[PDB]
Amino acid sequence: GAASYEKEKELCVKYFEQWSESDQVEFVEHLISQMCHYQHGHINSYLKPMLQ
Amino acid sequence: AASYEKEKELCVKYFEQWSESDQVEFVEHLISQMCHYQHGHINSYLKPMLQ
Repeated sequence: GAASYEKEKELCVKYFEQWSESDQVEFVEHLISQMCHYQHGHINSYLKPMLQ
Repeated sequence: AASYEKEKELCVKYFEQWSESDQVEFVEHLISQMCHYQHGHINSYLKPMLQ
């Protein structure tokens, strides 16, 4: 249901917003573990400016 | 969990069917909503995984 992806994404964001700071972290790291090298590159390049 | 574990599992399932670029846009969104401290954990997890 690819026309439903925006709505899926909004629900997941909603669920995520109700979790504790550490479940949130555990979740993002799990997602990261399932992604490929190129995905890892574009999140790193997004995270890096934001650490300062 | 268990509420988090029920919901995390649903989220993971939705995620696995998104395109590689919707996956990235999504994670990037999650991160934009996080602590400087959460960011430090993510960075620490991600940096060894690069090389």
